[PDB]
Amino acid sequence: QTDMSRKAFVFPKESDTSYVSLKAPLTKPLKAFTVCLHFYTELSSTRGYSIFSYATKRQDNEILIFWSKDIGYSFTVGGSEILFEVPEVTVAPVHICTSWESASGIVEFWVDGKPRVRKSLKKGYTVGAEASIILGQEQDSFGGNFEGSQSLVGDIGNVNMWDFVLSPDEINTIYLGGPFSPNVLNWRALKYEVQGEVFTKPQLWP
Amino acid sequence: QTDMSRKAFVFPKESDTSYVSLKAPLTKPLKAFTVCLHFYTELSSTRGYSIFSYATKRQDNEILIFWSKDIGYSFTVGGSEILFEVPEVTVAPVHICTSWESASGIVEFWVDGKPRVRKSLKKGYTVGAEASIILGQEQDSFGGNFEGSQSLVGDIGNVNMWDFVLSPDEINTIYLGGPFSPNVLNWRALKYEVQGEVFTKPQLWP
Amino acid sequence: QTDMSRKAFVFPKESDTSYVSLKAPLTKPLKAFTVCLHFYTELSSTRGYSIFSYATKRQDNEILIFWSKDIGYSFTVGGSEILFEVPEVTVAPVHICTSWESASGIVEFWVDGKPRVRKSLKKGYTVGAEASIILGQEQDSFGGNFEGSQSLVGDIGNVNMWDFVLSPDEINTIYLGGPFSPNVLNWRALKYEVQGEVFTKPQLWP
Amino acid sequence: QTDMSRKAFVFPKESDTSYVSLKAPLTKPLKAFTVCLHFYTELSSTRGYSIFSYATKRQDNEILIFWSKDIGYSFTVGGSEILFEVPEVTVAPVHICTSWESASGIVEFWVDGKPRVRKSLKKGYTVGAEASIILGQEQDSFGGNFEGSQSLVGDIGNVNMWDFVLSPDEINTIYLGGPFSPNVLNWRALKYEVQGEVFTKPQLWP
Amino acid sequence: QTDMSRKAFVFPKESDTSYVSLKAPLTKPLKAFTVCLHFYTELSSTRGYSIFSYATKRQDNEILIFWSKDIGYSFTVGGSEILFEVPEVTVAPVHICTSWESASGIVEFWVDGKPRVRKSLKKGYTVGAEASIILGQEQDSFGGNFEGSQSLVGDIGNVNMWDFVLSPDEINTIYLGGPFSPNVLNWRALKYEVQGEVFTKPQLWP
Amino acid sequence: HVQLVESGGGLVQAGGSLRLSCAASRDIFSRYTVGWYRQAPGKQRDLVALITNGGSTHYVDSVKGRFTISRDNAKNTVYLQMNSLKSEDTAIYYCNAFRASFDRTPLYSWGQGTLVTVS
Amino acid sequence: HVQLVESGGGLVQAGGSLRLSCAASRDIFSRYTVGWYRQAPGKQRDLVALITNGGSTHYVDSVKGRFTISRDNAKNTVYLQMNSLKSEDTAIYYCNAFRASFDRTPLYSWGQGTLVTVS
Amino acid sequence: HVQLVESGGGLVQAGGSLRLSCAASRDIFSRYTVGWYRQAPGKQRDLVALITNGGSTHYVDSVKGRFTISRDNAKNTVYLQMNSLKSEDTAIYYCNAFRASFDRTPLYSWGQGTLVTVS
Amino acid sequence: HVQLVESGGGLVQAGGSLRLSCAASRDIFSRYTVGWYRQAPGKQRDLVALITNGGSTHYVDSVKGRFTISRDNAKNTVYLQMNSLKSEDTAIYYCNAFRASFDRTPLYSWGQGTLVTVS
Amino acid sequence: HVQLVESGGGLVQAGGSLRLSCAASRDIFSRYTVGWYRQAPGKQRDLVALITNGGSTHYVDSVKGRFTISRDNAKNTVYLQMNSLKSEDTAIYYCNAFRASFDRTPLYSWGQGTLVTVS
Repeated sequence: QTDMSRKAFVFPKESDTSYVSLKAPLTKPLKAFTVCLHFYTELSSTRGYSIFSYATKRQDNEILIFWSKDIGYSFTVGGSEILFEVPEVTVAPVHICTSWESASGIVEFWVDGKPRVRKSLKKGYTVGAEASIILGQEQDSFGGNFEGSQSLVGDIGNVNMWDFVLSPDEINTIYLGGPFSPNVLNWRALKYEVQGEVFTKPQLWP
Repeated sequence: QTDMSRKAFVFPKESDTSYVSLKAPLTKPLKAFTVCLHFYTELSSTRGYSIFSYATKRQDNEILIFWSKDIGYSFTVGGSEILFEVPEVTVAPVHICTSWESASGIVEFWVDGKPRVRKSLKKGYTVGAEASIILGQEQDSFGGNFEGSQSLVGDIGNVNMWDFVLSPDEINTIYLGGPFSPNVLNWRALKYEVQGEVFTKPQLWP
Repeated sequence: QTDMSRKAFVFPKESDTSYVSLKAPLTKPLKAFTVCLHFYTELSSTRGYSIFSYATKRQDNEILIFWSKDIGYSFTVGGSEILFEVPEVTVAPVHICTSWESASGIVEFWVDGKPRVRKSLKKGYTVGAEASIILGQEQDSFGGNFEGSQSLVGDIGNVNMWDFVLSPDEINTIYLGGPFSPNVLNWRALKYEVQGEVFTKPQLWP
Repeated sequence: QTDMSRKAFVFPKESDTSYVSLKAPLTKPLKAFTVCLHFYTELSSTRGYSIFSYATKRQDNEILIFWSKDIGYSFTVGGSEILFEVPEVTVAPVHICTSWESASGIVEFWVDGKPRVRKSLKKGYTVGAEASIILGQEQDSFGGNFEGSQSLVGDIGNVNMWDFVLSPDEINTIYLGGPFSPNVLNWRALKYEVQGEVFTKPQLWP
Repeated sequence: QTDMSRKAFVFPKESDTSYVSLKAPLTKPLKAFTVCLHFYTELSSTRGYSIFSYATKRQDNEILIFWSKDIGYSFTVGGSEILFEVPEVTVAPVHICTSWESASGIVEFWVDGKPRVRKSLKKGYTVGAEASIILGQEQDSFGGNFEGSQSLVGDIGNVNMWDFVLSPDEINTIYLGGPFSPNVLNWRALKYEVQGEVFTKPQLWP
Repeated sequence: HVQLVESGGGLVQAGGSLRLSCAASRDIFSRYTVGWYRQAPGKQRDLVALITNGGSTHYVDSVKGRFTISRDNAKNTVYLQMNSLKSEDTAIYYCNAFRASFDRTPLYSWGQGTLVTVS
Repeated sequence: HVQLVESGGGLVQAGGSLRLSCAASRDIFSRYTVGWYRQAPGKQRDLVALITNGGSTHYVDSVKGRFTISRDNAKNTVYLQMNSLKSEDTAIYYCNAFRASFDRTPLYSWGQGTLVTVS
Repeated sequence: HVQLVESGGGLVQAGGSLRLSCAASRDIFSRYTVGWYRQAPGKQRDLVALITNGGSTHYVDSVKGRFTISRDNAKNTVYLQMNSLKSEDTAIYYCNAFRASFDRTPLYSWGQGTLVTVS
Repeated sequence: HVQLVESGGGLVQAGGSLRLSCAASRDIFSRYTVGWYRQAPGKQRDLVALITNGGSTHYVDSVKGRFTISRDNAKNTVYLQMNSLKSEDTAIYYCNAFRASFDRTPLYSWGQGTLVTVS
Repeated sequence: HVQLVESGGGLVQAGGSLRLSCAASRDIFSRYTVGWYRQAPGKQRDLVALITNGGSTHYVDSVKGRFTISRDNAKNTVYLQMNSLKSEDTAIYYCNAFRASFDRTPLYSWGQGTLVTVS
């Protein structure tokens, strides 16, 4: 249990080994959640990458934010997947926030502090509590089957998970860096382990 | 009668069922009005959508703001229709305000807080008091004949209707979120009912 | 004599009838002047329009600001005419200010609060005191011979005329909306009459 | 000796007659100098123009800032010439500042308050004290041989000359309009005479 | 030992002679470092240039920031080299900061105060303490073998070297010009000698 | 029975002007947002331009400024002035009347069109 | 056994509309992010468009607005409405089903495609 | 009787310079905003450039910098210097005189033009 | 003696994928910033792409996303995956090894190249 | 008598490098802002590039980065390195010497030029 505030996970090599298994006390399968994270990578104009990965023994990509190469942010829940069109991707750190829910399938994918229009996904679906959250790898199994092409080779931090859809003002505040209580997983109270050549050093973004 | 401030209607699926019938105490056929609403959707670059719909037993689109696909905002009054050219539509929430009047046919279509040049429409025409205001559907009848292609699949809120053309400073204030008295229909004092898969949750836009 | 502050002339139809004859107490033929006006129209990308018209029994376009279609603002004095290149015309209200003089033929055509480079025009020429100032029509005679194609179909206001070239700081202030004394014609102390379908209602621009 | 603060020289016609001979008390041939001037013209997209001219009985363009048509600002010292690439020239007043020196040949050509990278010119060269500084004409002799094509047809002011290279903060201040002591020639303490149709009236730029 | 604050090294000619050997008290081979420098040149659109050079008796480009012509900033450590893509290079002074380290090979190449995504380089490598740091020349040996084509012909300053990777807030502060302690080499406490036609005069950038 | 009038066509040298007519039986175009389509040979049934019921009009980028469509409510004879007719413009122009502005694709009443030859 | 249904093709005059079908054995497309590729003669196996499992869709710049791909989860018959078919569009369209949206290149199950002739 | 002088034309190798003349009977061009049109073969009567009564001038994007039109009020002989004449420029240039700057389309007095051959 | 391996070429239908090999004697590419040049017939010795010693890579605008060059330090066999091979790509690709990234023009060791035919 | 040296030309495969010479009698180019013009067949006398007296240089958009002109003040032999010579570049290059940078059009002393063939 380490506080990662003002620090980010160093992802500098494309590989199937670089990753970080983020532990979470989550026990009840999530009927609603929100992952916020400030990441930064220049692979946006070279290939896609797993921005954030969440697996289950049933679903390898139970919750996964990925850079659809040449199309923006593909966010997936429970295998099913939706896509947020990024008209132009800039070389600059970006703070994403996706807020899928299991009733209305609603996803407030706040990007760089700005909102992406809510779109249905996996409506009335329960996210498996047991998870092998990982970064840098689109896991095709529970923390396994990693691919460099699908890997993040930049850096990422502020990874916070809530069991509830944060209010838009709350998401704004997460962007502003104010306090929060990410019950499911919290960057400032983050339990995790590192595998491969992933380091960890002070986050670039403000 | 529910206050929808800081909340928006969740429109996440293209369908002819998703809609919200907004009740209004309006009794005298409107010789002048103004609808302001902050909506957000990415269909702007995929197809058109009914941003706001207002029907009568005589006219199905008695008052209707729609996204003319590849041409901006088509605003219609009493069947007749005018079009505001949007040179480029950005993925971002926008606050529209149209102000048709029955004497000069004038329409101050304030968009994103900025004005669209006044243009005549339906001059000397009375808007039917009885209405089946709906969102997400270009109704070809009184609250009926909905089409997914003509449907809004984003979200919308701050839907306020006045029986008078608000002063431009007043419209600015509506954009700023200050207080107002939308006699005809008021988001903060909104009477309505929901049909289809439309949810309602905290509005994304500031 | 009506104060038009916070109000603009409603020009919503292309026609040879819509116009407003603005009276002026001007008696001495103007050896120097400055007209400032905040107008707004989207015909910039459809055709030209008479932004401001000033006729004499000798010259139909004694002083006339017009939208040269696809080239910006053609400003004319005493029949002779000069042209300010607008590289790109935006859909947004603009505050123009032209300052022709009868000694150096100088014209400070301040646009949207920014200056257009001084250029000679009609040097050593006297503008006829008697005038049939009109808006919405390029008059080919003294308040006559109007053409829809040459007509303004947006709206315009803050029309102020001075008998002297205002200092650039003064022009800035006119843009800021501060006080001024437009002796020749003053929007806040405007004498005029309306013909055609021109209305008058609160100005859109700030 | 007139103070030209808040005033600019009216250059409204292309001609070989319009010019202004600016006197200067300079007596020692300048081993270092800096000319700052806020000018404005739209010939940038029609042809080149003499932004500032400085002649000697030996060199006609002893010091000359000129608009290289389609390439930006050609600045010349002692006949030799260097060129600052303007990627795009905007219709807007610009404040130039060039700072050639006779030891390192260095030229801090501050433009619009921003710097142009120092580049050598005429290294170890003395600028003739006697001068026939003129504006609006690329003089091919000592105040003679003017050409309309090489002439400035906009306006210019704040023309200040120092015998030393001003510190970059000093140049910033000149842009800000603060006080200064242009020993060689000073707009606020300017000795000059006017020939041709050049007028002089309040400067457009702030 | 001279303080170069508010001063920059004048690089005005392309040549193999213009350079500045910057002394450094560095004695232990650097396992981690950070060079920050505010430079400015317009060769970005004509050819590449050695922004900063650091040689060793074993490696000629032990640490070298260079303008990859048409591709941005090539930063090299210990011979090995990585490249930061500059989508568009503007004519304007830029403050670069690269932060290679010998454990994670991490490089926080802060540019113009903004970060470039960390990327591995020379992992687990020691930078030779003995150095012949030079500017304006991609040295193919220890302070020798200079090439004009690979030379910087603009100007550069604020050259500071630290033996540790500065925190991102620290790098921001270096951009802001606040105080710092560049142990390895410090612009404000800079020991150096100049060869060729390099001058030194007040830095253009703020 | 609608029989959108298709006339005001013919041969014109390139970049000229030609007035295309669009008359409507009864007053139908009042509710229709009428539009000109260019069915050029080997080309699509693409709309050269369109005009709203109120009077506002739009022209496709390829026709920006090229033509001007206006609503002649006096006789339902919406007029289209073609200026600067480039060769591409050479085509048969179908003046159709769909009902509202959003639904460009629907056409309902169909006519015969008017030829245009840009020489 | 997957045998992506390739039908709804044929000859259409340029800029028309044609409904391409994409039926799936069982419910497979539920997990697949299915996509239409244009294997035009002498051309590549490039994706004209694609649609995510959730329902969101993307169309390549060359096809922006040209077509609309929707997921028919009722029978796995994802539909593709082609509008304004320009000549380039003339090609054989391979309706393939890869699994997730990021991995466009993989195709797994392969079909036969449907011809399209823009006249 | 107006008879706009059309002279200063001929054959010039591409990218050269040629001075086109535009003389006016009496002083008419004083009130006219005179303009050069390029009536290239198979092409339109499009204005290469124009100049206002006061003296300001505009040149179409295709001619930006290519030519420079100036008003010779001494004899009504407005001059047009053509520089960098590309092949497209090859055409007959009609120097016409309409009255004000907004009304480009009207021409009133018509002339004969001057040939231009860019080789 | 350097003899940059030029292999992994051949015939591929347009928009396909092909793996070009670039093996180095000893470990030379470690210091070289190796790059792929397209010496298309009648075309230049232009670099399709390049990769830095550290691992970062760049691809020319014409090849943006088209191909992906990676450094195979295991055997000096830097690999180049070509995807979406358009016809232009058809050429002989010279895999050369210059020393640093700034000096693209120098090549030092020269090889033989590998053919590529985009059909 | 000026006789701008025109040499360093010939045949080069496209995208290659060739050094064009520009020697001046006496020291004339010191005051001249010398410039390379491309008088391609059927093309104009357009300047490929130019260099100021001080040393600064500009290259036309079509030649951006393509070539590099430098002033050889040692013998008045201003040099022009042509890199990446595309076919368009194939032309006769006239190395002329006008006096100042603003007056590109004037040429004063004229030479003979050097051929360039991009194969």
